[PDB]
Amino acid sequence: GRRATVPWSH
Amino acid sequence: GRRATVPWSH
Amino acid sequence: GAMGSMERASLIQKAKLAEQAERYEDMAAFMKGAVEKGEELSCEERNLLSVAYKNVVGGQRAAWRVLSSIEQKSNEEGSEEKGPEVREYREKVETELQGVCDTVLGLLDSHLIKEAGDAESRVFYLKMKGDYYRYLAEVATGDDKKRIIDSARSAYQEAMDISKKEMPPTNPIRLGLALNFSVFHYEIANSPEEAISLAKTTFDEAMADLHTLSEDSYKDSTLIMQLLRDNLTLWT
Amino acid sequence: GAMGSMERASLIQKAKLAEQAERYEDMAAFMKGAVEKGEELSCEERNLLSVAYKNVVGGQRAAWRVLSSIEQKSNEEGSEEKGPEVREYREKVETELQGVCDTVLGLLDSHLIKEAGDAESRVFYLKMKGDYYRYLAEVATGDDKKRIIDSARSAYQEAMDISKKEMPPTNPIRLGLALNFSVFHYEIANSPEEAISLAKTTFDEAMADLHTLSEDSYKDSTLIMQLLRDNLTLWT
Ligand SMILES: [Mg+2]
Ligand SMILES: [Mg+2]
Ligand SMILES: [Mg+2]
Ligand SMILES: [Mg+2]
Ligand SMILES: [Mg+2]
Ligand SMILES: [Mg+2]
Ligand SMILES: [Mg+2]
Ligand SMILES: [Mg+2]
Repeated sequence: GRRATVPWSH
Repeated sequence: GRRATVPWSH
Repeated sequence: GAMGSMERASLIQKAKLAEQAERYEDMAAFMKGAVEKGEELSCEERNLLSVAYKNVVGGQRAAWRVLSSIEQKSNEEGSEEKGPEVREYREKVETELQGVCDTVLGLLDSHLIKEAGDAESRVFYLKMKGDYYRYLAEVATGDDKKRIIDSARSAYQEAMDISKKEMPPTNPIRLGLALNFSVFHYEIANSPEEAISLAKTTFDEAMADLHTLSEDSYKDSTLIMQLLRDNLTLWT
Repeated sequence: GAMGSMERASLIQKAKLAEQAERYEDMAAFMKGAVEKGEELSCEERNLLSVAYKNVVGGQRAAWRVLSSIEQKSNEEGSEEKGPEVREYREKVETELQGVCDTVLGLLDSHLIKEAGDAESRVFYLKMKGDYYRYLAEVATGDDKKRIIDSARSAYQEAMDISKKEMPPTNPIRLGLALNFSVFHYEIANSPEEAISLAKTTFDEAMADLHTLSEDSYKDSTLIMQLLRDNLTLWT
């Protein structure tokens, strides 16, 4: 499992 | 299920 | 062409790297560069060309279907007018798709088909010609629609005639040609009975020839035979 | 710009259609056109911009990692020399990736950040600036590597300072900023302890504020909190 990052605010 | 078509020979 | 300065072997190597990286636009550009070197393509190289362009046009076709569905819903009674944007953007995707089809057809006409003398190469390229005219037919609505459909049919028919004379009924190229020409009959030519007949006859003749094959050839042929069966199950 | 003749509202409409069609390059081009109209972006429009470019650069980053892995294997003892092609193609993908990052950073600098006065917009854009410097840092190997890393850090830090002063600990923008800055610490800045501390403190402070939220806000916040927990589980 690759670590998580996000692009969205919600 | 969408009908099947192929691009490759093998 | 932008690939004119790169070695043929380097273009092939980079096409394989692009495939591994899931960079199918790059893959197709590399393979177009390789074709334009003017030499015939090996079996592996023909499959790189086909896989690359199929992935490119497959994304465009899926996008076109999404946009076409939205456009049709906007043209139902009770739908609010939203302006020209849906049509414009569907047309943009459509024009890009047609350009890719024209590029592939251009490579086949200049000069892959005319130099292809062995049955395996000639059938492969004629199947491709039928496929890319079929993709043009999926989006065609005007004065040339019938001629586009007939161009697909004629290419498929010549490929079928060669494949039946020169290849065993289990040959994977022959099987995939029949699969695709059957889909052409079903959903382009409005001939579902011809589509079903072709798929059934192709499956049954392949079944009878499986006993002649090695384990690895058997695996190749039965995989495509299962796709014929899948379509028959969907259609009956 | 090629989008200069299209209405702002039409660009936004087409960005949403492109998203539905999974045409993320088009989506990003439409949103760049909308930004270049010069007006501030609403919350929804900021998220369209972020989603579009993240999908574009995400494909490039995944491809770069595939090619970089192949290139490293070719540089092991016992690997056969295959020529310059792997390096050249990795460099091609890398240059395209850097160009997309520079495009996003350019939009932020001209002039999204300077006009963003509300905490939600300013934090959003500063997080984006940190993210796109972070993507540049992932591929950087030269004299500017340290300055690229510090540019990401500085943008994230300003966003963190604003978010802690002006937003509740459950705010989804604040949570996603912390998630990404924690990953920056772990894998860019070689500071796994800072990464773990940040993720844990962010999770715990959000947990304590969940009681203030509606059901729908609770769902938004707990989703990102689960990503913080997922990273902590991976890292401990
Ligand atoms: Mg040469
Ligand atoms: Mg048209
Ligand atoms: Mg020949
Ligand atoms: Mg023969
Ligand atoms: Mg206007
Ligand atoms: Mg470089
Ligand atoms: Mg303002
Ligand atoms: Mg506040």
